[PDB]
Amino acid sequence: DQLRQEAEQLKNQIRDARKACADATLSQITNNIDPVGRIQMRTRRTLRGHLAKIYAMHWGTDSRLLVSASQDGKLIIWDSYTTNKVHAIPLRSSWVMTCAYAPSGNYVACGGLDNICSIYNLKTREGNVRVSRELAGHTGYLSCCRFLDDNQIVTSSGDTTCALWDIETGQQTTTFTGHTGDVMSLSLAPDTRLFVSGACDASAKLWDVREGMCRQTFTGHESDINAICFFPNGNAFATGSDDATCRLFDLRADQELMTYSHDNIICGITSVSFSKSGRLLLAGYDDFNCNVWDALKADRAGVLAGHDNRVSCLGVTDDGMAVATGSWDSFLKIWN
Amino acid sequence: VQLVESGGGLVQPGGSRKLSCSASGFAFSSFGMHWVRQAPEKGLEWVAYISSGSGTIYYADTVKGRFTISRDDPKNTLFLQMTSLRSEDTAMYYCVRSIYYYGSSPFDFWGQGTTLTVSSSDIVMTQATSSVPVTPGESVSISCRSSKSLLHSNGNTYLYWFLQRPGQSPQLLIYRMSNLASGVPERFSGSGSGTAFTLTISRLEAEDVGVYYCMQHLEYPLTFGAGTKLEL
Amino acid sequence: LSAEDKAAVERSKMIDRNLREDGEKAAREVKLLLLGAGESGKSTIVKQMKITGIVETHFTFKDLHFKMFDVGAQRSERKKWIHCFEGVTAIIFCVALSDYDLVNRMHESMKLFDSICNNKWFTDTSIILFLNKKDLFEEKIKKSPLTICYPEYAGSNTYEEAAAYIQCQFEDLNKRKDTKEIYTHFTCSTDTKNVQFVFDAVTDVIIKNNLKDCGLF
Amino acid sequence: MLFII
Amino acid sequence: IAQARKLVEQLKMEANIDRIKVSKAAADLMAYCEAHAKEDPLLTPVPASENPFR
Amino acid sequence: AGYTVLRILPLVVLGVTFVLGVLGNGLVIWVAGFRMTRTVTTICYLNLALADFSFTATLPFLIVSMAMGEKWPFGWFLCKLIHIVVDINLFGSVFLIGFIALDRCICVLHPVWAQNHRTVSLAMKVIVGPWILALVLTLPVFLFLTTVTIPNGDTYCTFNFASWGGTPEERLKVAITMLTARGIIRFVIGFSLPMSIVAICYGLIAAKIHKKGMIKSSRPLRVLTAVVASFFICWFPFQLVALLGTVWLKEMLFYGKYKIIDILVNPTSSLAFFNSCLNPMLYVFVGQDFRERLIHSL
Ligand SMILES: CCCCCCCCCCCCCCCC(=O)O
Repeated sequence: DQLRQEAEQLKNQIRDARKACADATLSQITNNIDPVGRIQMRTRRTLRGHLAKIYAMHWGTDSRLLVSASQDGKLIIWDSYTTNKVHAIPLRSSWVMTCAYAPSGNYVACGGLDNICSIYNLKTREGNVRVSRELAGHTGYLSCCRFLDDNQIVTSSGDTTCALWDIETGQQTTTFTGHTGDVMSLSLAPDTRLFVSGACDASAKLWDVREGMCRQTFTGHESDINAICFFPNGNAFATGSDDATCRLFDLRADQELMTYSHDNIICGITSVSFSKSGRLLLAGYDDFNCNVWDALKADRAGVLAGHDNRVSCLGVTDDGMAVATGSWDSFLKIWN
Repeated sequence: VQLVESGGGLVQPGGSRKLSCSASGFAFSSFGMHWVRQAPEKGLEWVAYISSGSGTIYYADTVKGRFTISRDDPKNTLFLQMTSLRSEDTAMYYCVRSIYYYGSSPFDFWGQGTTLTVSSSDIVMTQATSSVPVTPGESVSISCRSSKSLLHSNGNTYLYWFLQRPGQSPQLLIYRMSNLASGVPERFSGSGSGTAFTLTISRLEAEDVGVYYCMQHLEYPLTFGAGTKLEL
Repeated sequence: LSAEDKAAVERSKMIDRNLREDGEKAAREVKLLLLGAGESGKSTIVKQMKITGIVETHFTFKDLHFKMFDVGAQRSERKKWIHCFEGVTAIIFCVALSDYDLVNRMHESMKLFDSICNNKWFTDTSIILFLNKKDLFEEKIKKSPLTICYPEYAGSNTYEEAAAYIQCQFEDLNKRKDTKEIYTHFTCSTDTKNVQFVFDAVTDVIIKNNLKDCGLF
Repeated sequence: MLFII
Repeated sequence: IAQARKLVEQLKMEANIDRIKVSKAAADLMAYCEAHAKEDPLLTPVPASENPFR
Repeated sequence: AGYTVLRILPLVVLGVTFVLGVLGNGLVIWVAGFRMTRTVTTICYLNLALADFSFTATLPFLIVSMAMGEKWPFGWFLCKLIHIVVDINLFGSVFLIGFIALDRCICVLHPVWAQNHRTVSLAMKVIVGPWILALVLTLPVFLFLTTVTIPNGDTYCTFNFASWGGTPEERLKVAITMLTARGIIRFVIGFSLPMSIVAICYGLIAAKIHKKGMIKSSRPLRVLTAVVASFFICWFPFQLVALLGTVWLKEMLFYGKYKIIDILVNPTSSLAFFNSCLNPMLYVFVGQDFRERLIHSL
C-alpha cells in the first residue's frame, strides 16, 4: 500500500519539475510571425470504386501510389496521378481498420477485428498479389500498423499493448506494455528509432524500438486519443481526441505547447497529419469537413468540405504536393 | 513460371496451321500476351498482341488480316491462327507475356519458342553496328537510334533492351531505358537522351555474349533493332 | 494522347468490373450480428443454426444467404469498434433465463441490451432477442422465486407469468419505439424453429427497408 | 399520345 | 500489488530526464518551419505547370 | 359566352407545369443522378425524371401552338423533332411508372427473390425495355407527320398521308383505320397496361402490409392512394376523350359531327401534361433520403 502514495508523490514531482521549465507559451513566441491565413485547397482527383466505408489510407514513399482499405474486403493501390487502379487485393477478413504501405513499395499491410496483421507481397514473379505472412499474437483488435523497414513492422492492438514483429520469422520480438486502455494510433519518427502510441486512457506514450521501454509519458486530453502524428523534425507530435481538441506535445520539453480548439467544433477527431514544412496541421473531423490548422498560431487557416459523411483517414504526401482524405462515403479525394 | 509452345512443323505454301502456347505457373488471366517471331539468321519482329480480357487486339502489318490471335483463359492456353502461309513467314515464333500497370516490367518472360518452316509510319529503330570485338573483363557500350523522339509527355522513355544468348530465348535486361529487370546482374546499365541511346556493360563475362536488341513501345506496331552481336 | 497507359486504363476498368461484381455478391447476403453475455447461449444458438478474433458463420435458409458475426471473443472497449457494424440488417441478442439468480447476471444482460439498443449507430436496426435456457428456467423457477432478481415483481411463481414479465422488462428498454421492433422468441430444442423465426424477422426487416426507400414509410 | 388529328 | 511495483519503476525512470525549457523548443520549431517554408507546396500554390495534379 | 375561360385554362395549366416541372425534374436529375449513390430505385427515378424533363422543356413550343389555334409558327425540322420528343416522353412516363410499380411489388411480395437476384446491372439492362417500346410505338409519327400549308393561311402540323400513293379515296382509307388503330393503342398499351399494373401492384402491396400489421401511421395508405389516384385523375379524362374520338373519327372528319370532342381535347390534355409535374413530387420528394441530400446540397 506504501507504493501507492509514493507513486503519487512522484507524479507530483513530475508536475513540479516540468512546471518549472514552462517559462512561456508558444502563443507568445510566435505572436509576431506573419499569419498564413489564405489556404484554399480544391479537389483535384476523386478516386472512386470502393463500395463501403473507408478506414485507412497510406501514401507511398514515391508520393504517387496510395493504398486504401475498406469494409468490402478490398485493398486498392491507386495511381494518384491518373486515377488508375494498380491492384485490387481481396482480403480474407472484411473487417479492416488499418493499412500500411512499405517504404520500399514491395509490401502492404492490413489489419482489423480478426486480430491478425496480413503482409502482402506486391512484386512477385506471378501477376497476382499474394500474402507472405499472417502475423498472429494479439488478443485485441489491430488499430494501426506501420513499417519500420522492409523486414520489421510495428503494430498496435486493442489489448493495451503495442508490438514489434519480425516479418520473416513471424514471431514477436519486443512487447511494449504500459498502456491501461485500447491503443488507437502509432506514428514513427523520421529516424525510425522511436514511435508514439496514443491510447483510450487519454495518455500518449513515447517508446524506444530497440529497448522496448516507455521513454516518456504525456497527458492532458480529457477523453480518448484517436490519431497521432509526428512533426517532420521528429521532436514533436500532435494528437487528436474525441473532445474536439488537438494538442502539440514536445518530446524534449515533456509538456503541451498549443491547444487547437474552436467552440463551434463539438465532434471527434479521426485523423491528424502534418504538412511537409510543419506549418500546416491537417486534422480530420466528424463534422464531415477536415480542417487545416496553422501549427504555430492555433488559428484555422482553411477548411476542406468535400465529404458526404465523416472524414476517417487523412495523409500528406512525402513531397508535400497533396493531401488525400478518405471518408465513410466510399470516396477518396486528393486535395492539392 | 514457364511457357511452352506447340504447333511448329513443316507446312506447304498456301496452307493453314494453328500455333498453341500453354502457360503454367502464373496468373494467365491478368497478363497480356504477345507473339514475336525471328526469321533464321535475322532479327526479331512483332506479330500480334492480345491484352488481358481479350478487349484489345493488334496485329503487325505484314500479317494483318490473315493471322488470328485468341486466348482461352480457363485452360491457360494462347492460340495463334495462321492462314495462307507464305515463304516470308518461316521463323521461330516466340511467346512473350506482358503486364501493364504503373511500375510494371513488360516483356519480362519469353517462351522457348517453336520452329515453323514453309517450303519453297512505323518507327524505324537502327543499330549502327552489326558486331563488335569484345574480350572478357572490359566495359563495352551498344548504341541505338530512333527516327522519332521516344520521350512521351508522361516523362517515360519507352525503350526496352534485350539479350539473346546463343541457343536460348531472348531475355529482358533494361525496361523504360533506365530500370534494371529482375534477376539481371547490376553490371548492366542503360542511359539515353532524346533519340540517341546507349547500353553499358561495366564488366563482361562468358555468359554476356549474344545478340542485343532494341525495342520501342511508344506506338504500335512495335519495331525491333537489327541486332548487335558481341563475340569473344 | 496516351502511349502505354492505355493498357493500364484497360486493367483499371477490368479491376472495376471485378469489384462491382464482388460488391453485388456481398450485397446479396444478409448480415446479422450476434451479441450476448453468457457464452452458453451463444454456442447453443450458433450450433442450432445450420452449419482469436470474430467468427463468421455462413448458413443458407430458403435461398437467402446469411452472415453471422460473433464478436463475443473481442475483449476491448465496445464503443471503438461497434461502428463497423452500422449497416447490419438485424442484431441477434441472447440472454439466459437461468441466470436471473446466478452471480446480477440478468441485470448485466439488461445493461448491455440498454447500451446497444439505444446506441446512436443502431437507431433503425431491429434487435432479435432470444431467451435461452428455457428448460432450466422451468426447473429452477419452482424452487427459487423470481423475487431475488427483481424486488418489484408481484406475481405467481409460474412459468407463463415469469416468462412474460421478463420479456416485457427487456422489451421496455428501447426508448425509440417507432423506428425499431424488438422481436422476441424463446429458444426451442429444434433448430427449425429458431432458424424459421430468424428468417421471418429478417424478411420483415427487408420488407420494411424496401418500403422505407420507396417512400411508403 | 398527343391527339393531333 | 505488482502493478504498483511496475508503475513505481516506470515513473522513476521517467523522472530522470534532461528536460529543456519551453522557449528553446518554441525557437526550434519556428526555425524549422521558416527554414523549410519555401519548399512546401501546401503553404504557397505551386505554378500549374509544375503541379503534378491538373 | 364564357368559353374564353375554356381556351385560356389549358395555357395557364401548361405554363404552371413548365415552371414547376423544369424546377422539379431538374432537382430530381441533379440530386439523384449526381449527388446520390446509384441503386435500382435511383435509376428508375432518374429515368422518370429524364422523361418528364424532356416533355416539360418541349412544352413551351406546344403552348404557342395551342394559343394560335393549332397553327405551327415553326418549320418542318422543329415539327418532326418536337412531336417526336413529346411522344417518346409521354409513353416513357406512363411505361416507367408501370415499371416502378412492378419493382415495388417484386420487392414487397417476394423479398428473398429481390434480395438475391435484383441489382444495378440487371436494372440498367431492363430499363431499356420501356424506352424501346416507346420508340417502336412512335414510328407512326416519323413515317407519317408533316406540315401542310393552307392557302391564304398559316401552316398546320397534322398527319398527311398524301405521299402514300393511290386514289384520293385510298388516301382516305389509309388515314382512317390507321388513325383509329393509333387511338386504340393509345388506350390499351397507354392506359390499360399501365393502369392495370399500377393499381394491381399497389393494391397487392397494401394487402401484404395490412395482413402483416406493418401500418403504424397514415403515410402508408396516404402515398399509395396518392399515386394510384394521381395517375387515374390525370389520364382518365384524356384517354376517355381520345378513345371516344378514335371510335367516332369517321363522323368527326367527314360530317363535322360531335364537335364537343375538339374543344375538350386541349383542356383534357392539360391534366395529362400536369401528371409530369406531379410525378417528381409523389415518387421522389416523399422519400427521407432524397430530402436530406437535397437540403445538404442546397
Ligand atoms: C386489357 C387488360 C389487360 C390485362 C393485363 C394484366 C397484366 C398482369 C399484371 C400483373 C402484375 C403483378 C404480377 C404478380 C407479381 C408477383 O407475383 O409478385
